[PDB]
Amino acid sequence: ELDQLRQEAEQLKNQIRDARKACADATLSQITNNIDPVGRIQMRTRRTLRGHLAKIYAMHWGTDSRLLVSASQDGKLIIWDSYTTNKVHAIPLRSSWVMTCAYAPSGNYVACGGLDNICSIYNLKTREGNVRVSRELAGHTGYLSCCRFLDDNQIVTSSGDTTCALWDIETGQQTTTFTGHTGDVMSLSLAPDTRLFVSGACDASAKLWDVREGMCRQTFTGHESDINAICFFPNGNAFATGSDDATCRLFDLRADQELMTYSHDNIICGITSVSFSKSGRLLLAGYDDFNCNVWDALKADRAGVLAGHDNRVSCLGVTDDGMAVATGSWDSFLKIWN
Amino acid sequence: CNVTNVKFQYSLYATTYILIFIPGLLANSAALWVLCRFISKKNKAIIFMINLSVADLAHVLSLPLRIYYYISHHWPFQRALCLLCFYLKYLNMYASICFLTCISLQRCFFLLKPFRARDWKRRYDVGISAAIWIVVGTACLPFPILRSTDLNNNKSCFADLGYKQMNAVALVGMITVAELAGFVIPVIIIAWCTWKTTISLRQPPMAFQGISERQKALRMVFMCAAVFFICFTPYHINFIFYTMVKETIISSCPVVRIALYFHPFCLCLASLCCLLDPILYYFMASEFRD
Amino acid sequence: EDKAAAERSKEIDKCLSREKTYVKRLVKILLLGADNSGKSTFLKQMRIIKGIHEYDFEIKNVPFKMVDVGGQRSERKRWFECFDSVTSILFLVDSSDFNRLTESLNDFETIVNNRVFSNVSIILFLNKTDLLEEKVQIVSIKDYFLEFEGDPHCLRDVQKFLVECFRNKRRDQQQKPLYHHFTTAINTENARLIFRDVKDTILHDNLKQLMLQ
Amino acid sequence: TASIAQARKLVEQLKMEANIDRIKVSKAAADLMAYCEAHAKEDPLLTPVPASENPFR
Amino acid sequence: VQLVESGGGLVQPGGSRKLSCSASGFAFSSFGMHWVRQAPEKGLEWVAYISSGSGTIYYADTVKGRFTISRDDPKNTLFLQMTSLRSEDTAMYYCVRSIYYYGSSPFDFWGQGTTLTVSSADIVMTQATSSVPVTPGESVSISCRSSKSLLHSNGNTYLYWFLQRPGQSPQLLIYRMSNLASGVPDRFSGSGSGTAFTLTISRLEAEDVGVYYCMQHLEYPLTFGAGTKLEL
Ligand SMILES: CCCCCCCCCCCCCCCCCC(=O)OC[C@@H](O)COP(=O)(O)OC[C@H](N)C(=O)O
Repeated sequence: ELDQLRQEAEQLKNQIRDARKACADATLSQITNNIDPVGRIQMRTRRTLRGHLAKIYAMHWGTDSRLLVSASQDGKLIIWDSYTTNKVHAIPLRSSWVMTCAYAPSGNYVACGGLDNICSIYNLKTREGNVRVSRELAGHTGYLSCCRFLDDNQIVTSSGDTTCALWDIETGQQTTTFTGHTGDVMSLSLAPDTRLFVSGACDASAKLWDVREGMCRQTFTGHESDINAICFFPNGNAFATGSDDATCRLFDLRADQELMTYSHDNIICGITSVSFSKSGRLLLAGYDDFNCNVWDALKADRAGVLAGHDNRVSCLGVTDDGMAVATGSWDSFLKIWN
Repeated sequence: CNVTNVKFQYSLYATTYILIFIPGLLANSAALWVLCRFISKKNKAIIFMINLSVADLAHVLSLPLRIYYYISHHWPFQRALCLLCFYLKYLNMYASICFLTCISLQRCFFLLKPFRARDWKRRYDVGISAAIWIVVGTACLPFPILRSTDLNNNKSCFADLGYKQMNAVALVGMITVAELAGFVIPVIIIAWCTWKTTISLRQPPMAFQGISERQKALRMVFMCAAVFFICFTPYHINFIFYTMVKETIISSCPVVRIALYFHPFCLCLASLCCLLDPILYYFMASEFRD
Repeated sequence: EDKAAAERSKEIDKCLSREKTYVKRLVKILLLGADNSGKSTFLKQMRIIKGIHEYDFEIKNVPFKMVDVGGQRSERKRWFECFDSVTSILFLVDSSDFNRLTESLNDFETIVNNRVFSNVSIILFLNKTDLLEEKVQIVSIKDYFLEFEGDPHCLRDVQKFLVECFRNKRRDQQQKPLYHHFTTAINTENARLIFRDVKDTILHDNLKQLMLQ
Repeated sequence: TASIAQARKLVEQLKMEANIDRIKVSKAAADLMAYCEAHAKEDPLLTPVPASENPFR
Repeated sequence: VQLVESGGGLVQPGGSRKLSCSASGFAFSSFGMHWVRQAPEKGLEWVAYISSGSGTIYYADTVKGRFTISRDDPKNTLFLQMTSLRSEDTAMYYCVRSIYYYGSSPFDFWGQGTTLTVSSADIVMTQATSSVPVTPGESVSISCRSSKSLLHSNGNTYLYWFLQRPGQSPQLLIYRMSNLASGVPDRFSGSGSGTAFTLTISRLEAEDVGVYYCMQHLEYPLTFGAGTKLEL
């Protein structure tokens, strides 16, 4: 009964630990000793985008590398043109408590969500010349923490109730559900080829999910506190986590264990966001000490600092062509670096 | 009449200016540096204080040529410099008075009307600051214009320039306008604001025992008002008689003796503001020392 | 040329700068309380108008917004506590049911001792005030707290004991004033009390931003 | 018997995770290093472009 | 979406007239509006422009000082007040819709127009021909030329292609020299380079005959081409 199953679970955990131990024949901290350092990286602000009336909580770059969308605590979305700094759209929401954004790959729709347990989908191309709500998805129990499009027809969301869901937009019903976490889920990230995804959920644990089959495949552990950010390495077989104990880490999906940790003794504050550069050589991280750090992914050293915001950096993103960086903070400004 | 030997005034001015000079520079420069780092917070009042410090700083930088002259007794420069320094000192003194008045009025209004005071913007303060600067600058021109003297004595400067002869009616009208727009109105405003702040800072009770903070605030308000009054009253009460006597209007010997004896001490007393105000306004508060 | 994009952007800025004036007058208050604290009756007797509920009203030409978190508040997570722009927190706590005081105390010392609410004052409404009187004249309050010193059948002693027991839970008392009141069914003066406490909070903030101490 | 179902679910999940084909760390190291080396020329934020082709300057 | 015009008819020399236009089915206060004109047997000619928020107003060279454009948003109405009429003002007048932001499609809906009868440093654009006989199932091309280069330093080429069928208002085919409009079948194409442009129609079908026009939108005033007719 219960005791035999528990014993078998313990035996399998011992097997997993032994299999992970037996594969550690080398490390990046030694193999990467033949890599020339990237040197000192220096960046300057090109544009400053003004107009939000409160804290900024999310952003997402478009797929043409020119338009972007952001959401604020006063309950608004703004769609910006960044080459000229012109505002293209300003969308007012139904409730001021918003926490996430997404921008569709084709450019026809956007989405948002928050403490109302509902995900709203807006249509940007109508014959009447306005923006109207196309769909409202309801059925979650906790608040909404992240949302990412797959195409014009399907979406995937994560909640603060230990669940994730894949939805078909046309009918509005949950096509599949993913369960297994114990605490609230903070963030998820999609694969480049759009077949799998990863999520981190306040257990200091991360899980890898298959979209269509609907089960968890791998589980990674090692942090000491909540995981607040996650993203994929460009070729889709690695990912990086940022947590609330002032530490980032790198995981590989095939070796099933950790490779490097990124942390320095002068940081005593947690992470808010991570992202990679186009070739995978730089890792950008945002902190609660008002600055952003640019790390060398392979040697685990500090290559640069971005400073100029006066409050916490909460949002951070890199374009699809790789020619700019955008940061958003609690002082209600967006900045573009290049 | 029997004019006494007025010679001690040179050493008095020299020693007083030497004593005022160094600590005033140090305090005002450090205070300006400190104030330029609190502009990042939500605070908006700080604007006025900035201007105040600037005035006082340019006051204490106007002393060194006086210290040179009062001990050297020779002016190996041109007359434009003499008139320029002579003008700068008084411009700065009156700008300081105006900004103290504005500080008191703002300090009253944020305590009398706590809700409405959330719709005040910095650009209005910048407008008022620029208007005050311009009006005082264009008002202090008769100080160098009317003392355009010593055309045959190139060695004479600040202390012992002559006096151009003026009509009695025009002179008395100008002096009364100066007296009204320089002393009476700021005194009335500061008295009224002090009263209205003391009424609405100690009277209202509260459940949380925070009487100590209210009492400390009342002490700071009262002490600022007292320092203003004591520093700036005697000079403005003796200036009128001194100027009338120096213009040959008054001929009674005893008042001439008293005025000529008293004036230098009044000047030295009024010149202490550029040292007292930085200490009194922002070297007692708790929140700037970081 | 197609530079009408710039003119369109200027038109959008003209509306943002209009709403910025209204977003600087509104006063937000976060409402918390127990399950049996008469919360529904308290709010429904003020004549005002599931995720988050919001209520709007006006006192003396000042707009107040009351934010009600209906049972989601049990979350012990920082990211959920994104209510740090509020002017104050308003607790409704019962005192007539002597067996429910420990729960309210444990809730109170859990909320007040949090960091994120360091800049917000706290109001405490001891509720119904009359069933407590009936209990005192029939049963003694010593049967539950073996810490009271005084007359077990005097209402005043009970009131001071409860108020001091609540005030003893907080630390760093001088950060922001803590107010308390006794209300039964008044419903008509509650606006006066909340208005006065918020006004005193703003006055203390002004005495500090203006460098008066 | 909810506890029985929970235990069986946990056992099945651990059995699924235990039977995963793994590789050595060195091969992952070589793969990541090779990908980074291959695409180094097209990375603008690491090898800044002249201002003539810079859309932001 | 619908725009309906009123005010036409017969007028004596001199005098005055006022034309009005009523919009229904869209957000009238976010669009800019044009008045365009067509002589009885000639091509199209542009008349006036009013912007959103009433900030900018443009007139043609031969109408300034006599014509006035105005709008009313709480009733969705547009007015053209026109005075001191000549014999050269006899024409058919259309009202046109246009919205500008990054990636939009101007000139994409025309009204039905009204008839009014009365008792240089500009860019020049030239059509190749006045008529081209065609047969169904063929592939045909049209071309037009300009006196300046329409390519700007930001990368856009401002050439527009419209088609007018017998008895109907014009319709947008191509905007900014390469892009298709909504609802237009993908058998139309257009390309070219500075000072030479060509439109290609593949597999001609019925109800695809009429007149084709090319227009520029680089600087005001906007000017039209002479017109190419296809006969089946
Ligand atoms: C809005 C408001 C504004 C205000 C305005 C006001 C008006 C005025 C107005 C003005 C009027 C005119 C008059 C003139 C008089 C002059 C006097 C003077 O100078 O002073 C005094 C004294 O000085 C003298 O001399 P010792 O003594 O020598 O001394 C010198 C000196 N201390 C130095 O050192 O420098």
